[PDB]
Amino acid sequence: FEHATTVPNVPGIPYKALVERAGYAPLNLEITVVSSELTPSTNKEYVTC
Amino acid sequence: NPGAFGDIQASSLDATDIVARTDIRLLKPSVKNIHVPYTQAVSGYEMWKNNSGRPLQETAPFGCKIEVEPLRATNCAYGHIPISIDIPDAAFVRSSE
Amino acid sequence: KFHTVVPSPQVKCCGSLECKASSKADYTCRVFGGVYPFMWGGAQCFCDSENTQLSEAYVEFAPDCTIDHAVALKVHTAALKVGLRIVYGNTTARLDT
Amino acid sequence: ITDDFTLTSPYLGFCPYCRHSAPCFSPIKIENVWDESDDGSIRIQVSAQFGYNQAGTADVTKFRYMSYDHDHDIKEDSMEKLAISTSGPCRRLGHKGYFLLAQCPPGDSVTVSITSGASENSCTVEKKIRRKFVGREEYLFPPVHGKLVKCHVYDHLKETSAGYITMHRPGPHAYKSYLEEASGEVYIKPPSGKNVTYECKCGDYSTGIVSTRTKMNGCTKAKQCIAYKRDQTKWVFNSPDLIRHTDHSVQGKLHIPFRLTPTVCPVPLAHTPTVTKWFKGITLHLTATRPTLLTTRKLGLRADATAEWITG
Amino acid sequence: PPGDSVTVSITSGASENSCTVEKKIRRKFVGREEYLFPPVHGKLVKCHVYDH
Amino acid sequence: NSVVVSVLNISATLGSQAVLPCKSYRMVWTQDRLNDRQRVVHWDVYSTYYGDNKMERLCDMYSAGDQRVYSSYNQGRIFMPQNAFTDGNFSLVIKDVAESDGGIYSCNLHHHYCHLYETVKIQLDVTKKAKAAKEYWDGEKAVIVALEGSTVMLPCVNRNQIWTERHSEEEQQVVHWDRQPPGVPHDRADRLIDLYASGERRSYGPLFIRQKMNITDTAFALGDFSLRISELESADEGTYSCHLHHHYCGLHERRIYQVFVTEPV
Amino acid sequence: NSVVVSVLNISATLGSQAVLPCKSYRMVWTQDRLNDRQRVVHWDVYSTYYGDNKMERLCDMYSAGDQRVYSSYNQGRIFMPQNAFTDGNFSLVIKDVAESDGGIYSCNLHHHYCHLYETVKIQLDVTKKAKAAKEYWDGEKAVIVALEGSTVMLPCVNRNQIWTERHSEEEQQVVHWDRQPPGVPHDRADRLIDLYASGERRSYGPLFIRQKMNITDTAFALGDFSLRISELESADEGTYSCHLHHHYCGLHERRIYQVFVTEPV
Ligand SMILES: *[C@@H]1O[C@H](CO)[C@@H](O)[C@H](O)[C@H]1NC(C)=O
Repeated sequence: FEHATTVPNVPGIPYKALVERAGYAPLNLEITVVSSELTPSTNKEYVTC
Repeated sequence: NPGAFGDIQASSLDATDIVARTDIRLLKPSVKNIHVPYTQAVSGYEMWKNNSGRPLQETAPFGCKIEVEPLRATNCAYGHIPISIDIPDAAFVRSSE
Repeated sequence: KFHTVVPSPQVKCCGSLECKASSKADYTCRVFGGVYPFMWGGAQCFCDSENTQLSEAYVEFAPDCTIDHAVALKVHTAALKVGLRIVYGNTTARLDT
Repeated sequence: ITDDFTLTSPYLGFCPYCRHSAPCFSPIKIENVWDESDDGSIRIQVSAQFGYNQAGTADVTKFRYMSYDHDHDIKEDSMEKLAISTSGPCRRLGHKGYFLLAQCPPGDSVTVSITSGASENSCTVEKKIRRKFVGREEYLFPPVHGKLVKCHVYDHLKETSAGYITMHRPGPHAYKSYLEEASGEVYIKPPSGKNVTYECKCGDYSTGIVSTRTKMNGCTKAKQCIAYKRDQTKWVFNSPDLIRHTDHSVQGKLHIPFRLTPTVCPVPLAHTPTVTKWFKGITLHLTATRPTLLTTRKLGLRADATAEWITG
Repeated sequence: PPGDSVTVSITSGASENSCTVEKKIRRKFVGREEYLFPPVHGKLVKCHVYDH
Repeated sequence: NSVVVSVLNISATLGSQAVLPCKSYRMVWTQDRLNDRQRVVHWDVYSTYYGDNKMERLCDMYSAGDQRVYSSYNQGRIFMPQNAFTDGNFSLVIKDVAESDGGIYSCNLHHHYCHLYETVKIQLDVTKKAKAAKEYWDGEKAVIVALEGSTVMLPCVNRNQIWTERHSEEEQQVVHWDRQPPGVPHDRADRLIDLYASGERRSYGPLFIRQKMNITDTAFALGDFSLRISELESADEGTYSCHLHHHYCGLHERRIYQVFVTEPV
Repeated sequence: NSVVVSVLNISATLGSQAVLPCKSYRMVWTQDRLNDRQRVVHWDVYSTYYGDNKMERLCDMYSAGDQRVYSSYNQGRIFMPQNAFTDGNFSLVIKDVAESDGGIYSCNLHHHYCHLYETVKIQLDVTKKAKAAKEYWDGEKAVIVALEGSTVMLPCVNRNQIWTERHSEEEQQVVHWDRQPPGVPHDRADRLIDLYASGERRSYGPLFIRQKMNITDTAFALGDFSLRISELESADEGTYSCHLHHHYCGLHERRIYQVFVTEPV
């Protein structure tokens, strides 16, 4: 099954949610953003020294 | 995405590490001899090749002449350019002569 | 364009076995019991349909790819280079900026 | 890694086609084919080996030799008795190790046949082969005169610098003639002068080794025992028709012959059209004999891309 | 394979005699897909053939 | 003090050529102008739980380098105390352990310049009940059992002088070929020739014997310090000793050959 | 037909070892699996008018390649007919010539595989008056004088079979060491050994003489086809010939050595 949820951008902040399906016990779902990795695209221009 | 351009992707041409998904499903043995029947979708590279459309060389506005090794255009004309030219004083000639 | 890998299947005779994944890209694996192994040499091994076989496959770029490679490029910040030739006092000078 | 070829031996395969138009086994099994060359050169891979001497022979290199395997043994033969056909006779461009290069007109399937003097064995595989040419016009054959452009073709020189093919030792093999069960009690008759192993499972996984010996086993049923002529000497390739050994360990590599290379190629120069007169326009009396690609586009802001194919 | 006519010829060592007749011969297959050649794996169905 | 690698009796024949094979490709000296001055350690887990059942490297420490985690998750989970690089306690810490995390761990040390590497093996297991959570030592490996998600420690300490920081000036690896004079007991030889890591060679005694005492010009590089003595004379009779010492790597070895001149027969 | 590179009299001594130095580093065979299959030509001007007075490369054609101009201006100014690559007329065209453009031109050919290169020198001058605008030939160079801004042509044609396209299959460079039997005139030798570019060697005659007829195993690669004959016998007496032919480069040469067995003195 597929479930949608919004989470803050932050580490060490577990977020808990449930999924509702008839005849199925609500299933605990824990989501943790372990870390972030912002990697941009860059080009080498020149060097100096 | 099976049956699409860039189905097989790699960081470099000779990269040992690769990632791909093209919907391969195994079939159960169904004959006398030992055999492995495999079913898979058509390769996406030839797919994009068949109906890739016309090349950019026939679509560039202003007739840009595109070269690949720099991936750059040349001999393409559009727009205006303001410029400032500095000329040495010695190059000038007095009106007396 | 890629090529599927069709390695020699694993056969466990009159016993059991379990599937294992592989780091190869787009890998697939699956077991099958009640196999019916035969070959020119004949029934590879013997047990009253108890034997089973594991099959698996993956994909790899074909050698032709070495020269048939197509690269996906992300581009930005177009920069223009202009070559100017300036004549002054019947003297010709050049620049590229 | 190395490039030696005497360390491997040809292996059997299962061709969907045979001389009886039905699937069956043969040493001429073919699994892969490539047609990316601009000239149309075709690379064919076969289970058997040629272009070198028979595996395990005193000499290793012999063009005329044709190594194959049957009746539990490998042997040589003359390569001149080998033919290839897709829609007719095909010409041989070269052969090396497992692979070969040829060039012949298109069709729908590729067949390779060999006559043993008294018997003929043929194996073929379906493949979409269609003639193609470079340039803006799809002509019939390259002309004597025209422009020169870049193209890609498979070199006709044995030396190759592309590709990489694995190579590993073979797995076990099976036979019936090793086991005879005319009487109620089991009987095993391995070929003379050959070490052999045998296995049976009644009661326990009991195996026995015979060095030109007939060793009996307790359990009676014919199905109840198998034999191996294990040699584990000549390496084999990973093919579906073969059986993996328990080790499943790589042992070496080999090069695929006749690598692709760029090279100059010719292309035709079409009959240049005649430019006519038209106010705020142009009428062109285009003349051609074969299909050709025409295109044009406005040089202004609007691309106005136009492309078309012209037959006559 | 199919074609448009069928020819039978015999060479007498020094002379050859050939006779042919036109006929519409087109390859056909059973099932819901007209393939090129029967595959190694697939379903099994009934068909009609001339015994050898 | 060096240690006798091996003692061999050499029946050198008068007039002919004798060879003493004292050499070691481990002793090979780096050819490039930048001799390696760095060493590496790393941790790698081989968990058969994975269907891929491959070995994956958790992290690695580079001498005088910066801690770098191979993946994006082991940061925080994996703790490798930087100061421990001096202590040599190359231990590993896991914050939370999952059923897919248990398996086989290996702590490995590699050094290009000294060409010395080591590996130590450990086992990790996880159980839902802490009752069975108890370490044990198998002699060839150690098995760890701990509750899921519980912090666990895996020790990897070698307590070796080479693997701990020592910015000692790179003393040239001394090599000495010294021959005991005729009728002289061992350990009383006079240096026939001396070889330095820099490539300079100090010759002792006559020059003609040194020329006939052929030694490959790249011995300091290749490490082929084997001594080839030609046109054997009675003066050359006596035991030979090949001593090698590397201060930076701390190696010290000696090879003794009982070289006695024997007349042709 | 080969050409006698040189004839030398060899006073081979019986029992000793003789050396025939037939070899050429030009004949060296490429080691990499991808033997070079391309050739290059280029034009370069050395105009002392520039204060920098350096040589600058106008353009270069690569076999089976695409025309590429080093700078952004020579395009249009420099015209190198593509078809001329087959014709070999590697001429250059200037649309307009400036006072700073006149100087010294050089047309150069380089080929890595054959290791053959050539250079031809020309002079260009510009004058305001067309009266003095006239070419002349100095034997060692040609001088061009033309009006400023006038289109000018500089010819560079070699008319050589090697430098014109020939997609001939790469025949192995045949090398033959053939010895004239004792008391036999030249050109009547029987091949003692044959060497192919692929590295395969065909031996003829006894195997012991071939083993003593030491030839470096990398001769096909290094090109050191020099023949070292050891334990000379009276049978080995006779003239030796070292023939080399390269079909792709078209080279054909032979070296003759008058090898006569002489008793020790
Ligand atoms: C079978 O192999 C064993 C093991 O080396 C050997 O002793 C025996 O002679 C062999 N018998 C044969 C090859 O017939």
